[PDB]
Amino acid sequence: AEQIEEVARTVPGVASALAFRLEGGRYINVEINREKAARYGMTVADVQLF
Amino acid sequence: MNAWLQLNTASEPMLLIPSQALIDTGSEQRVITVDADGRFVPKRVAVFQASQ
Repeated sequence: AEQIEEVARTVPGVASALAFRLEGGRYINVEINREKAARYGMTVADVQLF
Repeated sequence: MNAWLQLNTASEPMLLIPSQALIDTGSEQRVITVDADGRFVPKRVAVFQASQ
């Protein structure tokens, strides 16, 4: 779409993308370390409960 | 019997702003400044640590 918008404003008619309308969500990612968790005996699922 | 110990620790002297002030998008750290005239101008900062 990004690269199509580039070839969109180069042909009779106005244009606009969409990849930007569909953004802005904010996140806090808990990325479990399997090796770290394993040490304490916890499995991916166990950590996820908290 | 149980006992709860709350700890307070002094840190390195740093620039201090409220947490509601810091906007974090996981790539840029910004805060909206209120310029002299009243002109809201965003500025990029570098976070250290936070609490309280």
